[PDB]
Amino acid sequence: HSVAVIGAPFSQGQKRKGVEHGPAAIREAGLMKRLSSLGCHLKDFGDLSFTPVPKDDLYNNLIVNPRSVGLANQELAEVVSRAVSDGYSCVTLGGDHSLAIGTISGHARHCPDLCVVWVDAHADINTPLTTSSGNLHGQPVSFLLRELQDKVPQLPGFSWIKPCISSASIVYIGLRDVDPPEHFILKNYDIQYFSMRDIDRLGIQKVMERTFDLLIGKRQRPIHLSFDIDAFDPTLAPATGTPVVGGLTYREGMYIAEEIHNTGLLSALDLVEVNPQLATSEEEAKTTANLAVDVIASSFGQTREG
Amino acid sequence: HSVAVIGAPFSQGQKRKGVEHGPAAIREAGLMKRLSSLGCHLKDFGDLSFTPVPKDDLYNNLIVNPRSVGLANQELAEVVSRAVSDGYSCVTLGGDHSLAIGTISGHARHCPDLCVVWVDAHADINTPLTTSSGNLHGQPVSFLLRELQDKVPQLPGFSWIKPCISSASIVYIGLRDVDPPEHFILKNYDIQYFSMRDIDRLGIQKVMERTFDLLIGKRQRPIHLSFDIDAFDPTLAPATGTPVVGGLTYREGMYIAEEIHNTGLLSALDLVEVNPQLATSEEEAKTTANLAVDVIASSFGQTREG
Amino acid sequence: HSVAVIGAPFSQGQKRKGVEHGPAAIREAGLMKRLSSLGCHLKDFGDLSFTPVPKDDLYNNLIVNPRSVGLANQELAEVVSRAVSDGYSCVTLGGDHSLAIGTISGHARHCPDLCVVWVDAHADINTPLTTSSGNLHGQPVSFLLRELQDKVPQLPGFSWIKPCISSASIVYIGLRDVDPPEHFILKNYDIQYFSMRDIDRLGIQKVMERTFDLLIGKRQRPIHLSFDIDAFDPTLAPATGTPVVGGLTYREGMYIAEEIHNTGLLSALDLVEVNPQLATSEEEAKTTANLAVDVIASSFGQTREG
Ligand SMILES: N[C@@]1(C(=O)O)CNC[C@@H]1CCC[B-](O)(O)O
Ligand SMILES: N[C@@]1(C(=O)O)CNC[C@@H]1CCC[B-](O)(O)O
Ligand SMILES: N[C@@]1(C(=O)O)CNC[C@@H]1CCC[B-](O)(O)O
Ligand SMILES: [Mn+2]
Ligand SMILES: [Mn+2]
Ligand SMILES: [Mn+2]
Ligand SMILES: [Mn+2]
Ligand SMILES: [Mn+2]
Ligand SMILES: [Mn+2]
Repeated sequence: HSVAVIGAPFSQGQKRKGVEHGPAAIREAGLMKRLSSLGCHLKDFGDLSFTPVPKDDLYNNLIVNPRSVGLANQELAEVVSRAVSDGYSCVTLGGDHSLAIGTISGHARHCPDLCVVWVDAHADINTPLTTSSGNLHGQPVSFLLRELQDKVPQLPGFSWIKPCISSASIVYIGLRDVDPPEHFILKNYDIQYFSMRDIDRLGIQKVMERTFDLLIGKRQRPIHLSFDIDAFDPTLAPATGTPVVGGLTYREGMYIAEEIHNTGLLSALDLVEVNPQLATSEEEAKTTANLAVDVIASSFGQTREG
Repeated sequence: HSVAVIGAPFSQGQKRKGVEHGPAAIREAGLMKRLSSLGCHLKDFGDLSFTPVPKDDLYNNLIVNPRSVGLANQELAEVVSRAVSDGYSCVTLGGDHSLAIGTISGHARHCPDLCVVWVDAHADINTPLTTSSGNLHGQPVSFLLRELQDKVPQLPGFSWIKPCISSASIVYIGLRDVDPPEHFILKNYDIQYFSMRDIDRLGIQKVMERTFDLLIGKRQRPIHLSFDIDAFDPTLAPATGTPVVGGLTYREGMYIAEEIHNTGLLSALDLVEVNPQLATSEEEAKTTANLAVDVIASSFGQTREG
Repeated sequence: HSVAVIGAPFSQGQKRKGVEHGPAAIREAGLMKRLSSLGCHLKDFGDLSFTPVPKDDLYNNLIVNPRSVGLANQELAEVVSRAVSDGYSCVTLGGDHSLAIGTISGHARHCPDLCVVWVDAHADINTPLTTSSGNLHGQPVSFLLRELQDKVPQLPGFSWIKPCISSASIVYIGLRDVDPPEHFILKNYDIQYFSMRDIDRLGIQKVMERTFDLLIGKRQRPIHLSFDIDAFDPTLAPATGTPVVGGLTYREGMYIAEEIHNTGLLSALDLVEVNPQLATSEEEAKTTANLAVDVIASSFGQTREG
């Protein structure tokens, strides 16, 4: 069993400095030794260096860094595609969540029937026409879903992106901070999600059961786990850019990762939005990074009963 | 779709200074804008000034400030009754919980078939003969329940009170610090409650289902939500006079408010016992006040899924 | 009902200084008054002074203080046996968990059909041949289970110990940090346990129901509750030697204890591994001690509804 680890130190999907140090923080929290201990054969691609784009002016006087986000994701997609083709499950360390454009596009290149479990406080599904921030880390899903493309204009640097995945092939877990246009999109296209309220009602066990029934109930499919650290309650993951009270507990996050592992289908994992500079203390940064490692390790078989 | 906001900066139901700054603290945490954003048409009555009573000696060498508490609640009931009479859902910001004598009396004056959801670590149902503290914020329910009245002596300043609500019309949620005579009262009058232990067993979804079955399962009734901030765990609401370990989580609190909103029957709400002076830090004070705003906003339609 | 309280200030089942002050910390947090208030008639045995053993060299160049742990547990077992013989429910305050060798042996002497509820982040079931630490507080169960005795070598100071419990007669709750050889032992001898993951799935009410079904579903048996304070999440019980993230909540711990009390069969209880010196602050030490008192008190009838 082989795992590729890719550092994607990208910050231009949003405006807060420091998320580009996420990959180093996660590495320094002991990721590689944790993965080896589970028996993973590891290939470390290091931290990628993304080609900058000169004069990357705002798109439509609103969307920030469109060409840089587009080119960095193009280059990342190529690495992910290559790594999956050589048989690695792909761990990508962010960096802001706009990198999912690249990891999912690269993943889907030769696994077009993949499915997506998006663990996040946010739906990240604004389009360039609905985003009120202009930050591409809050729009990545809009570029990936086939049903949405008549409503998604073409951004400079984005022409290489072919929407691959159907709206029936992504399930959200942990939502609690959704813009009204995103809520409209989720309803209008019948995208399935389990908000914190649904977890409050159902419990995380039934949530995972219904997630896998929706996605792999009829056939086995490679799973793409896109895990935004801010799905966890801010008391557990303070060092992140958009913290929202009322998040997953530690045990709930582990349970999600455990069930991901238990399918046997995990093919790529994003761990994004760890920003150590937003911690008010070194300890706050380290617990956030330590939590990111716990998620990744549990997703590749670390158990709580030994 | 109209909401009145009444500040009741009362502290004489108990002995700790500062709870009279609850209303200002909750307002400064952004309450009015949050209510407006939901579509509430707002009438702000400001903070009331209550008439002092000269020589308000202890009653029976035990009950403190009886006439002041009686008169303040008489005046508050007057304001609540006119606001409900003019079509407003009434939000009253405390202040100690003795002001529920006034808000429920004033509410019932216009809506006599109301029912009460009392969210609290405490039962607040001591009578003047069972209280061991003498503080009227630990007795408000005893003055309101019709079946208890033969055991409730008449206090100076209380003769205006018409206790007509039945013991079958109030349900408690969150109990975990109950005096032995309060436990006797709850059992002897078959008053229904969901303690923290019941929530542990049933889960908050079934707690709310069973609460509404008891109160509105036979007919629609206006709902009075009386919410003591100390129902929440002290880690979440530290700035309060009688914190008790092992309380509601944030998510459980939001879920209660959400189900209150979902009935469509919320007619008045109390948010009581925020005392910002008991915070050990400005952070603890603001967290408690922000939590209070979250409870109120969720009770009037704020969702976690947008 | 009569309760004996035995301080067992023992630290040589492990290497960290200060767990011998656990009994004094728990007493200072009000234990005796809490138990009296529940109506329990109290016999206080004080803190035992265990006989030292000169030249207590490592066994097999690994196992630390074997003769001291053997002899202290022999002396403790004698005291527990006498107290249980005299009709006391036995509360033993630790001290590290190697003292369960003594309390369970003494308890089993008069009550051979006793069953064991072991509440703990750890399984404590390494043998002298599987421990990687050499610390006897991580091995006590191996000396007590009949089915394991052909694989447990005899230690200096241990020859008095007769395995008294069958592997069907112990249930674990709270496991989350299990060594591979312990996991093998648990599965190979079909020892029943509820890990944190099981609690996440079932909820603590179902966990307790199944616990008692396994243990006393056929017949009434005296219950021995061996409660390692590190079963609780470290945010709640920080002053302990091997804290593990993702533990019991406060409410779950109270619920376990309440259900223990509700059987009416509690005959002895260990409250072990409070180490006040590992607190980074006086408050951290006191919160841990207060929690220990809450466990013991709820195990003997303290309720959350009064
Ligand atoms: N909907 C928002 C947006 O900007 O589109 C409005 N504010 C935050 C949220 C984006 C969160 C980005 B994520 O952290 O989840 O990668
Ligand atoms: N039962 C008590 C009483 O004084 O009657 C004994 N101690 C506090 C409790 C009252 C709590 C008042 B509430 O905060 O719930 O408004
Ligand atoms: N399995 C271990 C061992 O040393 O055997 C490895 N690390 C700690 C654990 C013992 C915990 C002892 B307890 O605290 O539960 O009394
Ligand atoms: Mn997010
Ligand atoms: Mn995201
Ligand atoms: Mn209260
Ligand atoms: Mn109250
Ligand atoms: Mn132990
Ligand atoms: Mn332990």
